[PDB]
Amino acid sequence: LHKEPATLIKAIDGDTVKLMYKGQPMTFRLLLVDTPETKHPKKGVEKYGPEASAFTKKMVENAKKIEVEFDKGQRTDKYGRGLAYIYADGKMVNEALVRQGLAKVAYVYKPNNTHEQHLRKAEAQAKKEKLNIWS
Repeated sequence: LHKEPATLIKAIDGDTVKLMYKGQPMTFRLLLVDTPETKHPKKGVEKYGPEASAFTKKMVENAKKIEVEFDKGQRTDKYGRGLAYIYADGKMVNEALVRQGLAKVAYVYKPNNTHEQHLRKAEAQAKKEKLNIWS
């Protein structure tokens, strides 16, 4: 896998950011993580949703460089969203959220699981430290 550059357009929720990618606006869903959301009606705004949302937003808005990294599998979901690992100045946002107890590793669909291990190790640590979602 390789990282490609992108530009922030708007952060939309903990798990979704709109980016300019190869000159087109595109919504990206963050691969392998489930965050409490401020959207959807089966929850609406959930517990730690505003927090997970603020974290994603601050982390991409304050970055110098955003890069996206597609996995080996399909690169869009059924809603037209890009499926990817997103990096703010070198740090993977999906991992940051999980390490902070602000997301859980989602159900995994092979073969889009290259960083699964990496993320699961972060989640175990956030559980052990009892942060946020695990507190």
